[PDB]
Amino acid sequence: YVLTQPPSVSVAPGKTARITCGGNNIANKNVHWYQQKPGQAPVLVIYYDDDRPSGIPDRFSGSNSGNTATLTISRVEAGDEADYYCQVWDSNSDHVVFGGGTQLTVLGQPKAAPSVTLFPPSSEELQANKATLVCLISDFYPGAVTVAWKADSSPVKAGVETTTPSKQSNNKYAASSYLSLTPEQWKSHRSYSCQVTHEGSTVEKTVAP
Amino acid sequence: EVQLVESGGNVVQPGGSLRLSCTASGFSFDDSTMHWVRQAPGKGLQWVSLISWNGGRTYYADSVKGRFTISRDNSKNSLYLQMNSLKTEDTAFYFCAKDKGDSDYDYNLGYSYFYYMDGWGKGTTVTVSSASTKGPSVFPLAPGTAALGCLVKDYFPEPVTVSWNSGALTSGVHTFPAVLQSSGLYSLSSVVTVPSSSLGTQTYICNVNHKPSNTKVDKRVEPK
Repeated sequence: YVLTQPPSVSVAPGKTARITCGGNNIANKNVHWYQQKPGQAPVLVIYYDDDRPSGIPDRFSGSNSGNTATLTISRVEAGDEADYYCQVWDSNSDHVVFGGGTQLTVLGQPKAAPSVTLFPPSSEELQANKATLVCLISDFYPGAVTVAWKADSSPVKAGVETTTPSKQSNNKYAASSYLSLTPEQWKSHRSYSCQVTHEGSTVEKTVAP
Repeated sequence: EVQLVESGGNVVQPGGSLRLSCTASGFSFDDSTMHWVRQAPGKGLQWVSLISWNGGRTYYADSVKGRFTISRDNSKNSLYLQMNSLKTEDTAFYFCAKDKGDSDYDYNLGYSYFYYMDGWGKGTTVTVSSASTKGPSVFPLAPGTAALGCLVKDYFPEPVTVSWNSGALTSGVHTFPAVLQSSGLYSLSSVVTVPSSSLGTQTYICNVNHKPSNTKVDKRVEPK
């Protein structure tokens, strides 16, 4: 049995938020929703479709119909940011089934643009017969980027890594992206370029041997 | 009032085994079914298995079948999970959950149970890799502002900490998450943005500390 959830949603402090969790004749199933904040342990917010534990604010509510059950949060606050999972129990395969999850992003900051800084293979690392290009994207909002490396126009995927946005000290976001080459490969090409995409924009820096 | 303190997990090699424990307290352990759920680093929750208040019914997630085994000892407030023929895939966080047991009982219509977890623990970490503990190589990332830092690459396992001028410099410092190589080794970075006018008059030293190896590297970062 499959439970399809949306990656993320965004709302403003005040407006309400919807979250979709749907599967064939899901009404036959008792849906349950869990709130897992970064680090801590998950928490039941809504079970048995509508029923709600004490301690959970009236700002929570459940629905279930056709091929989609929904979770609604109103008067959204700041401390409401987290990941939300819908869960049900299957009977024809004795399975408990979870969903992909959804990030709730409460906008309380004026969205900003990235700051890319591209480091080239250090003097030492090369003497070690190694080569690592380090891209550094910082001070952006909200935390959602898209990096892509290219060598002389032609795209490059083989041998890349990238971290996930993490909230800095000034609450803004930041990320990392490493490309690993052999000194031979670093010499052949004439230039390598780190390309970041943030909500349409495409800030780019480039370094050459 | 309610508590759930998992324990037992460590670093295991592909093929090895491990047995996790779960201490309950704050409620009648005997009147509740228990759950094992895992969650890969930054990934979604996944259901492993469950066990009824006695043992009358226990199911395994399709993937962990033939390799994992669940068990409990109501007299000791404890839940158990044995993990054999381990795989790198099985690496993740692990939680023991509590379920009321709710159900509708019919003797001639059929028994139908309902499963929802209303009590979670913080969990214990499981790492499955064929790498051997190792210290990190620390290369210098040198530069109205400018950014410089360290490139702590190739180490195992987590974690590694970083600082500057012995924790003296904090403003503008941001230590990053660790990425995972295709070799099974970790790597990361530590950038510190500073006024590009006060260079040549102030030193910047990257203090690294990988404790599962007792290593401590100190790099000074200067302009090129």
